[PDB]
Amino acid sequence: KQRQLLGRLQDLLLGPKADEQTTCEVLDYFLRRLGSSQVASRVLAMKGLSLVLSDVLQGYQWLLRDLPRLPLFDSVRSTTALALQQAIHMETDPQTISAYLIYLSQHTPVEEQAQHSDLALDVARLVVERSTIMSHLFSKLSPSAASDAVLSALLSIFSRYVRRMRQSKEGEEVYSWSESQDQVFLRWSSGETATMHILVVHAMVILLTLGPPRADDSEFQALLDIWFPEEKPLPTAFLVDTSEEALLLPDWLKLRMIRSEVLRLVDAALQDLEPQQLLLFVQSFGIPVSSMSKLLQFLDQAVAHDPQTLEQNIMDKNYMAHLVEVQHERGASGGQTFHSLLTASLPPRRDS
Amino acid sequence: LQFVSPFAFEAMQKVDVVCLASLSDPELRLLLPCLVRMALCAPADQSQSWAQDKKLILRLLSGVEAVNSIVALLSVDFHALEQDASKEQQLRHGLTLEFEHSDSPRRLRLVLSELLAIMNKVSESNGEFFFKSSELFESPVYLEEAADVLCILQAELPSLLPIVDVAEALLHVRNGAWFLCLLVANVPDSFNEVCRGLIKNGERQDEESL
Amino acid sequence: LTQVASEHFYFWLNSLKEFSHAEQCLTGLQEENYSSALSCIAESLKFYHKGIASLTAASTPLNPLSFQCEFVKLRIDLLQAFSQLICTCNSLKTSPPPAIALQRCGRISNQMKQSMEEFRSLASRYGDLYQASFDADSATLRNVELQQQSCLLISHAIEALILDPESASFQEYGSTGTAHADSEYERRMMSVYNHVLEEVESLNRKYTPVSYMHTACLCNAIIALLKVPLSFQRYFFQKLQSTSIKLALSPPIAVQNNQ
Repeated sequence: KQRQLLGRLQDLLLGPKADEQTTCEVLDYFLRRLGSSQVASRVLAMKGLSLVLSDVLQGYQWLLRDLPRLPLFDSVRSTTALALQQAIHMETDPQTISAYLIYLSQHTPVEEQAQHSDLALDVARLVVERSTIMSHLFSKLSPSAASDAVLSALLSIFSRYVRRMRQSKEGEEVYSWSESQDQVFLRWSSGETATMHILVVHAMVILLTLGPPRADDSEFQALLDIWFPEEKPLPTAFLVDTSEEALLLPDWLKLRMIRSEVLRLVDAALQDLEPQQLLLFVQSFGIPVSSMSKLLQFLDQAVAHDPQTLEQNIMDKNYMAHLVEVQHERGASGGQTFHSLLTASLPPRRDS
Repeated sequence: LQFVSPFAFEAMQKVDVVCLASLSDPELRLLLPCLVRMALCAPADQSQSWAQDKKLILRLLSGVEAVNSIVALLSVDFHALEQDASKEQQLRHGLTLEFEHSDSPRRLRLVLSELLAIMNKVSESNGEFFFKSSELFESPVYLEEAADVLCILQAELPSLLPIVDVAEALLHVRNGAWFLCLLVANVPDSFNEVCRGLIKNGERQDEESL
Repeated sequence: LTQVASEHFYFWLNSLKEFSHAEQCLTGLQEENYSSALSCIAESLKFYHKGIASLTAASTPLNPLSFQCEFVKLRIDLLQAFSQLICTCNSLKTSPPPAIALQRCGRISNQMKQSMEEFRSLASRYGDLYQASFDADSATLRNVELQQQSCLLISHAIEALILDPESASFQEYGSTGTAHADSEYERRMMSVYNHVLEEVESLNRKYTPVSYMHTACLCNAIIALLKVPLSFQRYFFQKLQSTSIKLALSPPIAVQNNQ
């Protein structure tokens, strides 16, 4: 019974008989289950959608080629985009996330500023809040063509978003009763201006940390130069509510971006680092050897500059001494002066 | 899907660190909780040989990022968690979305509550093949890999949970055999006791029951 | 193996071959190496399990190999106990104490409790084998007594080093070494017993109850006991003084409760 009814519906939708009311009602009767927390509900909804609709990524053509080729696609495109933006945080499979990201990149409602801002916000929530899925999408163990494609898509989305914000004129009505207090006015060193969400900034810098895509790097290089120019002051933003120094690079984000192999990012981040943050960073793990060497070099510079304050900020010098010792054993350069300071309050002990 | 290689388990039983350094990265990720608990904790032995071994272990595990999250899980005070678990147990006498949005102590609390609930359900019942009492062990690592590491930490720090009852409970989990394997791998001395505990349930083949 | 013609004799010869191989595996031990010690113990357990499978295949109603089966079972269980004890000595450094916390090393304390229970049960089972082996000669009884004494030595070492050194008011100081040993194996077993006992006394109070020295001395004692080769005796191969009881009686049965 169910199969025959589904087959009859297939003909009623794929043919010219399809209209706004029937298609919208049928889609809404299944789109609502996508955002449902029940995993089985969303799986069944997606499978039914695939059944209704019907080399690289041959098993995902139902979303790339079949679904867009719908006469009423433009009518429900905003609804589809909104539904995917709500379900992007509920759904968990990395490949499905990849397919959603590619569809959003290809089929963005670019014409409306509000829709672009909302899509950027949701993608930033994905990048920041969801880290394990982020690890899956760009797994260094098994890099794949899909990973490079979604990385390029995210770079394209963020690049076009910042390019659209560049077009904004001064004195416009963009300054209004913003629904989010997190909106921050960003001013570049070269006199450019734009208003941005700090979460989107965090997402943009995190995307850079993943390294350059193997296929295309023009977008990556362009974004990197826009955000991190060489031998020039970096862009700074001030909170519109209070005109105070916005924390554009929190400690966790800085720690994350040291891990990135890009030398420019880590060199920019290391500049003007306080002793407590420096100690917190060298306490962390997973940092590459060259970055570890640069951390030790900055530690040596801090010791040469202001050694007395560094002593007061150390909770326990034993762990730090052991850490610098094992890093030296690893082959990291620098830290000899810091190690000497740590060994000052560590007299010789019993042998064996 | 991956399982800890037998060579790695034998290495941890023999507590020799050179071959552990020679071991590959995914196996290190599988055995990561026990390695993290090894260093950056109390010396226990207070012997210089174990000090050198701990130095080698710290050198080995420095080249991976998940240990940051593991240390974050370790920093949480366990007295409050102990009291909460005991109070919940006495009182009794989406999950993955919350897991992603929870910090270390809330993650410990929720997963420990779920594990205690499943343990109590197994103990109260006659073990009549409780197929799946939870849905927080799905294929993405947010419910699989971090969850398993967290479960290993829970089996370690709040020691009130005996390894045998956790082992009995894990059988009823949908993908619990892998969790059992890695948990026994992270506690090498527990192999024969968990085997004894599991073997003492079910006389015949149960007519090939689930 | 090829010369034999029957079934049970073939399985018996195969089992003896496997036990000999398992014991030749024991000769690979060297002092202070514990990883290789555990490896050799595991390999010997594998060969012993194959051998005991073959042996229990050899049992028949005519001359059922009761003593051999029980002796091999107790040898396997003793080796398994040594393997678990080595695993716990490694767990001292493999499973550091919880931050919640001589109950600080809770897991090690519980594991040593289990090890003491297992060795006490092993000693009791060796005593049961001794009592059951009435037909056996003096040499076989002395060998089984030596095995039970090894089990009791490990148990007492566990107790004194870990569970309660305060309760260890041992009067071991005496003429133990002056005993007249009737065999090289017996003499070596008594010598290692004396050495381990005097080693335990020196560590009675010199360290904290879960010190690394305690486990070091304990596993040193384990490898020292395992260094000497197991010696079989007469009753394992040749059985004499075969005596049994028919035990008839006057009896699926019922009777009035009043009567």
